[PDB]
Amino acid sequence: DIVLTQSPASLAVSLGQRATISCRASKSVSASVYSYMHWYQQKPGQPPKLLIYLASSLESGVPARFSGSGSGTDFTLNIHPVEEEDAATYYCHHSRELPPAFGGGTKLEIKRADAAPTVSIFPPSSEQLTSGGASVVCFLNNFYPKDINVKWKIDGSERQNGVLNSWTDQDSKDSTYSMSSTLTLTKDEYERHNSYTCEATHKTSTSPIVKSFNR
Amino acid sequence: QVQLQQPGAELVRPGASVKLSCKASGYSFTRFWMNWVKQRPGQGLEWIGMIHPSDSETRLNQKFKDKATLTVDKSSTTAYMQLSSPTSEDSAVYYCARKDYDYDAWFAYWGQGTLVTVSAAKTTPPSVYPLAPGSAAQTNSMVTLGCLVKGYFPEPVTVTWNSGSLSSGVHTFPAVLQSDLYTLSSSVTVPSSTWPSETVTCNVAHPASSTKVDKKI
Repeated sequence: DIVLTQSPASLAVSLGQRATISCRASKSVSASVYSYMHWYQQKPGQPPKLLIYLASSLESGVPARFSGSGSGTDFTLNIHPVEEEDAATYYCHHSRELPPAFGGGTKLEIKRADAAPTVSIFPPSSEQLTSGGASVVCFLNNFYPKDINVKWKIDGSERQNGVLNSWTDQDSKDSTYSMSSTLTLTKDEYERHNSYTCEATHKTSTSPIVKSFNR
Repeated sequence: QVQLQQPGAELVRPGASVKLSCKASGYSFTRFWMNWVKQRPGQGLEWIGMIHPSDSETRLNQKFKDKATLTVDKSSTTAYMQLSSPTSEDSAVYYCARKDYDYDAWFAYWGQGTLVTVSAAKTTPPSVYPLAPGSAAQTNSMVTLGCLVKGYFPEPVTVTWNSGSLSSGVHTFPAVLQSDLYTLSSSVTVPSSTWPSETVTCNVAHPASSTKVDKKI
């Protein structure tokens, strides 16, 4: 059939600039001067939505900053100017042949200045200690870029076991990143230790940010 | 208003068989064709199969051939898709779309989505615990609170603050698989004036187990 390959796989464009994403088809989808293509935008946790049909046309209700062009086997998607709400995963679809297929996908992100994370660590609840478990959870919010590291230190000793890290997608309005780290340990390990330290290593800080508490 | 409804999520063991429902409304069910789309996180979107509801004629992908079976109910205006022997690669979010034909055919409307997780584990109701700092150095004018949801299968789980009263400064973190059980956390950032005056509660609802847990912070 017709295989669609989009390049690149991920793109970061600053606000006010232009974002160009190409959809390359293995075979020509153009039939009778009218090419077969559809551009889809999909946000995380939502179904995709149509944007550009026939590669030359904008759908009613879709803002005018979204546009596309190209003929034959090479199509492009041009978004200018780029806005904070434009961050999402983009797709392309060919109706020319059967079976119809979808593109490999491209994730557009907003580029801006770097930001330092806000580190807050929460001791385990008394309800969890009743069941016999304990979880020391540490929150890191509003940091850019997404490259960051979290180090757990109990009583001055680093413990990498029992750590659950979860990263989010880029915030629409803030264009920042957020993550958490959960250190799970038994109540016996909770009563036999006092100091619980959460450290954050980010490109905006030469030294790790220390946020801790005492039992 | 044309709308396509689907169940929230479905749990299945490897080698079993499930039947997914796609309910069409707002337009005649027999005048359009029903298509199915597979989305695995990080893989992107994939095409499954398309069925003509009038004659129940099916067109399936070679990858999904003999894996999927399509059938429709014209009296209930609802389309069905049967999946046989799902594997670990078959765990994904499934969609049903109405294909709108004007010359080139696009997809105008989509379903709510269904997350089918392939595992041998049994549904575990969530255990929700509040997270409060209990101490601080008074170095910040903002008060951050959190909520921990652990020991639940399968995903996802809806977590709101004060039954959705706070739509700002809230962050819902995705689940993490540990020891066959999913775990997520949540956070909310309110100013130092809101914390003593307003009560912050954690509203958690698990769609798979149909359970709701409320914990005050």
